[PDB]
Amino acid sequence: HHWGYGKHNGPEHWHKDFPIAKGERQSPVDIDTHTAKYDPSLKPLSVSYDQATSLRILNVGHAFHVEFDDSQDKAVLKGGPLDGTYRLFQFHFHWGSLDGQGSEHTVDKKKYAAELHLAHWNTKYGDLGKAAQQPDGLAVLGIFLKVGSAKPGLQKVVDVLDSIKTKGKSADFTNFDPRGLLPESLDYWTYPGSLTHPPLYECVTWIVLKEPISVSSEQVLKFRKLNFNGEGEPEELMVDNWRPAQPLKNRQIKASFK
Ligand SMILES: NS(=O)(=O)c1c(F)c(F)c(S(=O)(=O)CCO)c(NCc2ccccc2)c1F
Ligand SMILES: NS(=O)(=O)c1c(F)c(F)c(S(=O)(=O)CCO)c(NCc2ccccc2)c1F
Ligand SMILES: [Zn+2]
Repeated sequence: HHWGYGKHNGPEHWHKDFPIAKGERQSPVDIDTHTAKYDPSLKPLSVSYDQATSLRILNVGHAFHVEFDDSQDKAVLKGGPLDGTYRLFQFHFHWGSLDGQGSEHTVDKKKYAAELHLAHWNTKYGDLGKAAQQPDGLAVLGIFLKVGSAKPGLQKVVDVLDSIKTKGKSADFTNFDPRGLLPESLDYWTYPGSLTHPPLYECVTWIVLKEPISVSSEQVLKFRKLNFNGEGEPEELMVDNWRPAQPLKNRQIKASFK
């Protein structure tokens, strides 16, 4: 009776196994755009993905993960709110059963169809596992997805999903360039938060881009054909794998623009 997204194990239940669910810096949050304050001291984010080396795509049960080589300093995220160098190691998405829901963060209560998370660990902690135990160990770049025109750079992800339909399946996924998932602008909001699902560690600097990307209905529809279950178990479509917005508590959201 493991955690998930259903009635019987979803977000309202997680605090029993993971009490930090009720912590002081949980994610996601609603981004109140009128209250987020431009911070002229923030830097223009540096997203350097030219040398990224994707490895594999894995159905982890609650999502799929695209994993990268994080054994040498390749793709990194720096600048903005960050002190030091964060190494890209994985991306994944959250999405809905319907185009009108799926994002974790919201913008003035608006929900997007999906949200892309590019996860990076702070190289000063040596490993991902070490980093995850630090309040500045991770930086996650969040990008909203709206349904409209297709995103060319997403299609290779969509097309491999039939090969990893069920929990525990993996496929080779080399030579994928995550630069094809980024919007034109790097304007962002930032705040201190957490992993958005168990174990909910309070280890993340969130950087949420203002500009969504456009994906087609057919692209998101293929995400909704994935399965939460393993092969040979009853089929449960992998949809609505988002945590709702959590209390902001003692935090300020800071804007890089305007
Ligand atoms: N796909 S991913 O690269 O984000 C990932 C996970 F999703 C994940 F769940 C884990 S896990 O080991 O915490 C639990 C397995 O479901 C690791 N672990 C990587 C790691 C651990 C210690 C030191 C360095 C890396 C992990 F790397
Ligand atoms: N949605 S999120 O970006 O905050 C997030 C999680 F919420 C999260 F729980 C994980 S996880 O691997 O701990 C559980 C399975 O997804 C990762 N994956 C990246 C990561 C891996 C290890 C430690 C910290 C983050 C993760 F990226
Ligand atoms: Zn996520």
